Amino acid sequence: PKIMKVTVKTPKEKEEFAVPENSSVQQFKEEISKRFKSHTDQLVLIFAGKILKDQDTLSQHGIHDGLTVHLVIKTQNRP
Repeated sequence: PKIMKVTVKTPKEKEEFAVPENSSVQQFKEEISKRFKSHTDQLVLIFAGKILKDQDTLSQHGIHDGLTVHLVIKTQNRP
């Protein structure tokens, strides 16, 4: 079993994290925040046309290995 590689497309760049498809949005955006040097509150994930909240899990939206989430970062001071 390989670990699930989730690509995150941001205004800044494009990254890819490794999660055991158990990491929901509340766990996943923490991995984003430390890497992009952003606050988790400044991170809003979007997929299927709707915003992924902490009640949302990436895996439930069909975001598995090779899929990409659309992130919008609102730090301003991290361009």
